[PDB]
Amino acid sequence: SNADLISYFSKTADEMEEMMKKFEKTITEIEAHLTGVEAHAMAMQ
Amino acid sequence: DVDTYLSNLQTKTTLSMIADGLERSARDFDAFLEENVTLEWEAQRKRIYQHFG
Repeated sequence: SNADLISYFSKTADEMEEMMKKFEKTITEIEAHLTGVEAHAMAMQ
Repeated sequence: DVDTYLSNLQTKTTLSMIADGLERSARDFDAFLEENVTLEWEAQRKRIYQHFG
């Protein structure tokens, strides 16, 4: 069964590999959003 | 109170928000002048109404 768990670990890896991309996406969004927050406050002031 | 303050907070310099007071004043002055000139037209018409009798 030692040859079986390899797929499992590589699977967890493959899964997380995109979760990181999600993190990047959300980060980029957060940047893009707060950049707007600045403007909103910049108008509000 | 602090919870709502942090929830409705924006990431930006504070000295820029207070500055908006200048813009707001520049936008209020217009309406204030319009009220001056309307209460003035009113006053004038009133004095004419007291001149004719």
